[PDB]
Amino acid sequence: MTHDNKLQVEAIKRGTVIDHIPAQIGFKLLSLFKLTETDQRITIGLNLPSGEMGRKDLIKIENTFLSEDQVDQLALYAPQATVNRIDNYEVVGKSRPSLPERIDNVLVCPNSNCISHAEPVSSSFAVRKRANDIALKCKYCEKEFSHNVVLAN
Amino acid sequence: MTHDNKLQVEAIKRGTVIDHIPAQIGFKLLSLFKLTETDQRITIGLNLPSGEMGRKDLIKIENTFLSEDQVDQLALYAPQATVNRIDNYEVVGKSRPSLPERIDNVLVCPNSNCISHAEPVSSSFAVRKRANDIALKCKYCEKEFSHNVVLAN
Amino acid sequence: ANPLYQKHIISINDLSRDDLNLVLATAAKLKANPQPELLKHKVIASCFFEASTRTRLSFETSMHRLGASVVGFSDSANTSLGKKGETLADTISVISTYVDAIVMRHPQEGAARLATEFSGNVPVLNAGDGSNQHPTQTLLDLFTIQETQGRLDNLHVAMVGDLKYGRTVHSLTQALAKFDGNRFYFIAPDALAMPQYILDMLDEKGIAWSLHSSIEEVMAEVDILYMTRVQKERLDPSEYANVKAQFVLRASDLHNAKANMKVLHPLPRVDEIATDVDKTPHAWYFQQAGNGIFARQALLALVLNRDLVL
Amino acid sequence: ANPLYQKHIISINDLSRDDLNLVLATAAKLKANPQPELLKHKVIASCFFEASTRTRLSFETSMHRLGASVVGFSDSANTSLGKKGETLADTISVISTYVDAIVMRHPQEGAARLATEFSGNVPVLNAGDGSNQHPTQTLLDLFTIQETQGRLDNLHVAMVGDLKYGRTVHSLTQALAKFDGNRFYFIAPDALAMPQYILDMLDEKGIAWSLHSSIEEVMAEVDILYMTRVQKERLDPSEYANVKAQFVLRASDLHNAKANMKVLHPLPRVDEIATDVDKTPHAWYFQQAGNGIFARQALLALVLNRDLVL
Amino acid sequence: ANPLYQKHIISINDLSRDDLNLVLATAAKLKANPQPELLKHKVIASCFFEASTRTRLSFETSMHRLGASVVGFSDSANTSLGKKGETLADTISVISTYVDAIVMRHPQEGAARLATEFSGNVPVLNAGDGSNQHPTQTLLDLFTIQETQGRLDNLHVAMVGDLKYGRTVHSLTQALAKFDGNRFYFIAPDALAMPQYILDMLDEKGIAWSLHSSIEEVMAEVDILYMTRVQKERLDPSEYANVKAQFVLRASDLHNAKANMKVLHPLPRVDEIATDVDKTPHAWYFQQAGNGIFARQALLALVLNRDLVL
Ligand SMILES: NC(=O)C[C@H](NC(=O)CP(=O)(O)O)C(=O)O
Ligand SMILES: NC(=O)C[C@H](NC(=O)CP(=O)(O)O)C(=O)O
Ligand SMILES: NC(=O)C[C@H](NC(=O)CP(=O)(O)O)C(=O)O
Ligand SMILES: [Zn+2]
Ligand SMILES: [Zn+2]
Repeated sequence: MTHDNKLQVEAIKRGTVIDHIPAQIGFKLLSLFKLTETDQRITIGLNLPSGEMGRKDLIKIENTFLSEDQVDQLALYAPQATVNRIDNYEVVGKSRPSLPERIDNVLVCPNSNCISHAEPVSSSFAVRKRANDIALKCKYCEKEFSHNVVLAN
Repeated sequence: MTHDNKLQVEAIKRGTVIDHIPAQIGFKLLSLFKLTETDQRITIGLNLPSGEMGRKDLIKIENTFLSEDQVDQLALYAPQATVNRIDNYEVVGKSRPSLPERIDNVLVCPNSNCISHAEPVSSSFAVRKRANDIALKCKYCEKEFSHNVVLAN
Repeated sequence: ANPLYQKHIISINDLSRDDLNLVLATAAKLKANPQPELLKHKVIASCFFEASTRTRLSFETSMHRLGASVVGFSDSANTSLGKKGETLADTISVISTYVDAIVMRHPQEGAARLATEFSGNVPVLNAGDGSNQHPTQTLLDLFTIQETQGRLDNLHVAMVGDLKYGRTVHSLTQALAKFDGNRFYFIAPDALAMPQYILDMLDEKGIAWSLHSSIEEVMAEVDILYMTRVQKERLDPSEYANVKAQFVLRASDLHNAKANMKVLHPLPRVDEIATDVDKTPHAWYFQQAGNGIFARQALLALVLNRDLVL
Repeated sequence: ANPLYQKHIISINDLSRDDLNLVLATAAKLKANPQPELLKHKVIASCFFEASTRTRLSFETSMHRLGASVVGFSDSANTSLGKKGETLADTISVISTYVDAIVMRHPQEGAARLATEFSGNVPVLNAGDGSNQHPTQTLLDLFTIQETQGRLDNLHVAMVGDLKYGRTVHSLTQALAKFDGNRFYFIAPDALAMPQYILDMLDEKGIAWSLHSSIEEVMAEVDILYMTRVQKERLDPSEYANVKAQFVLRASDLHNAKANMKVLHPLPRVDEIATDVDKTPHAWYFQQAGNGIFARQALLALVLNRDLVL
Repeated sequence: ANPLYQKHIISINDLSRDDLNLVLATAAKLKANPQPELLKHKVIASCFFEASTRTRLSFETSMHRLGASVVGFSDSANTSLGKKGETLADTISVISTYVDAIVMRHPQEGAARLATEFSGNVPVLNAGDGSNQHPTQTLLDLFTIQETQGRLDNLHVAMVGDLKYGRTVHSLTQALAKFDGNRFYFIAPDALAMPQYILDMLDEKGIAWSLHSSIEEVMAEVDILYMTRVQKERLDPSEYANVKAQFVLRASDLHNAKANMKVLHPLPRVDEIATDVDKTPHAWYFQQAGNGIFARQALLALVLNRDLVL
């Protein structure tokens, strides 16, 4: 078991620690992940120094663990982020978000004429790393978009 | 100065610390008053014990100072909270939020036929202690509603 | 400089018993000794974004009675706000650079308040904003209640009809509550009840008020019977049950009416007041409408002219 | 059971060259050997929420030629989804308890796919969903090309008009790209260019395609000249500069055309194809439309019959 | 008799540098020493067949400021030309027998010119005819440019927005081209470009002008930034792509702006000018609107009064 590396050090017994989250994104995760909904000890660091990574955000939730698809959803929101499963203090499961094949529910098809809007169905797109950015195709209208344009709910 | 549970964090040089925030309120405060919208370091503690209270939240903003009025703005959510002005790592001033006489910009009048919705003006309500909780009267349409229902944009 | 010189007249809530009396006193003075050139060289905008017969016509007639000129519109459909998508704010910012005062009626609540924030030194007079306030109505109303009762205090007053949306009663109630010992009777469908902010205001002043289901139930002890029109244009489809007049005063309902008793109505009336009431000695809504001339000349004289009229 | 038995027909992108060929081989047989009682005792639902002439009528006729019954609507205005506010989902949920298959055309993209999620064991056939897919269009287009050319490989195909909102070329391009050595020529206004997800598909397959702003540029090498109508009903106002057909085919533009070339058009045509083209040996849109009967008979039989042997 | 006495004011093309200066000089004189009875006994028609807030209201306010009476309409819908099918010519022939001058705004280009041919000795003042000319706008504009720049020559001026349909820029450009060494920058979508007859006119005068894609690209060297509204009501469906404001001046775009630099807009503005620009020291479109009072009083004084004001 260790303490930390950067200036401010922390320590939790069991839970998840999302580190290396890009600036101005951490708070976005608290929202669209309803992480704040829990009643477990939570710790957030916004605009913390990452050394050569400029600044980062960092979240800590006591006795809580994220669904793979949130790291799968994390792949589109913070690919450089690092989700660490912590137990009896200090890691035991340090993973890195992998680009998925598909995303469900959380996304909204930018195509305004997509039946997915008007009707009671859960969204679903297919993830495909293209030139340099990510592209995702709708399960319904079959249109493909830059994950940059889709991230506008 | 701070708390102990294996030498805890939260130790800034200059800025403001919102201590004794009701549980489940610190997230909304960060949402309402758009506090994360800044490059200044921010450390947040959610769901931590206090004894005086069951559990409480804590928000610490760096190089950021709140006016006596900005402090009162919290009276509607964290009435029994304390705002410590920190400079040189030392708390140079402590204040308690007082019921403000008006809430601006933040909320949105529930009256659909109010002119505040259509036009280029900031929302505004007079804060009335309608014994039984807060009553809000819109500067524009002049109709008053209970704090509980006057949503925020 | 008289108390009201260059002041906005947006809500009775901002006026004190003193201001109201100042307007009525001036009104009486002007009615007795008209001052045809008092406001000569003045140009006033008459901007009605919503329908109106007495409020716009009487306001304009008053302006001419005092020697002022008028510019404006009775419908926003042909303004730039109507065909070019201009904000109300921008509309006010430009008009306030042309006229000496702006009289405006608008479909939204708070539009008059809004305009004062973009009109610079040009005063704004509220001819009615949505279902909120109707200041100059309350003034002519007060002028009328005094003219017939001889006082504005210690009166029993019943307000009938749509009290939720009637900007008329909203302002009038608050205006009378600033006077001593008036009793209030509210007769309205449960859906169009007098708003909470008015009741609370009364409670706070120790003013006595009660709710009733029938007119006659209080006919024997009312000094002023204020009838109002159901504001169809403001109702929401889920209130369309109350569109039809629920309380219809008829000539045969005034049998046990106090001699002094008078029927008032801001107008227009649909069927809430049968026409057989028109010739009874209690009907006074037309006299009331005409008094709107003395009250509106009074306010204008006080807002645009510095010295207190003699 | 044949590979298509009980399968949904939503998008070409879900079918293989073998499936396409199966449909085409059956169509060829049914056209030469009619099976009037192949779908006896079957009831198919024809549901159009969007205008149609060829697709619907050919589909319905195909059902009768096979001996099935048809039930449905060519307009949703009188369904409960039109008057009572019912979801498309629920509409599909109940109709799927009555019929053996559902043929549907809808204004929004993805309606055919969403339907399959509510039809249980009832196959859904996509007669066109928004500007996305038009599978049966492609099936008949392919049947026509194969008949006039004798091959679906190494062809020189030009698609003209509105390639963006054209569900017809979206499905056709994807289909022909399942074959070998086809070269594509795209002639369309900048604002209505062939979508990028089709081009990326062409690149991934290593197929040749190129943009041209003139028909005359490709007239000499094309085996199939597929003209299309500007999808006026789908254009966003910011694209109303494109409503009028940019490329208009006249009989005089066919001088350099290969003798075997055929001009195809999903139809209807507005002004993109002058009537003087109808008399030339190249005009083939009407014979094409007729092939819709054989193509759709084929699909309906393959999806509703476990085994077909003729 | 001053140069403009009893003259039609239809197009800046018919006005010389001298006339423009005469109007502005008079404007300055009247602003300093108002003449309340100068036009007493005059009756002027205010005939707006199209929407307007500042042009009609300021024009009328000016008329009253000088002691004249006004008659007219702000909407042709209730005129005989509106409900009985009367020609514009016949409309003018009768009105010219009642008034001393006719101010009119019309949806068609050349209507003002038309009216001068049926108005006999009664002068016609163009409050704007379609997307052609807007003479009195250019006048107030010039009054404003001088008030803030101190001169009307040797200025760098950028005109942004819809230049094809803006009658505002059409007149203003020609007006400034009559002055020495003004530089012109036109920033507009390619579809709403400044018309050829204006460019040719400039070329002929040796006036320097250039086209640009971004505002800031010339922000450092402009003395007057003239923003304009996209004339939605004049566009043809094939131009509906340009409906949305393409160039949106924001408070943060004025960082490297010349100190003297001023933002002007004939108004109304949609979103081409963020409201955060309103309080910067560069915003002057509201001051500009108010100057429309001094410029319109000036023109009226020159057209209806024989002697040159002192
Ligand atoms: N309209 C009414 O029923 C009451 C009141 N009426 C008036 O002011 C008379 P008008 O509509 O100006 O002719 C109002 O506008 O609120
Ligand atoms: N409408 C077209 O231009 C192409 C294609 N047309 C058809 O299917 C012919 P129909 O509208 O069924 O008569 C379509 O609907 O997508
Ligand atoms: N309307 C505009 O965008 C420019 C110019 N605007 C005006 O003259 C002001 P208004 O339409 O009379 O209020 C015009 O009418 O051409
Ligand atoms: Zn979609
Ligand atoms: Zn309000």
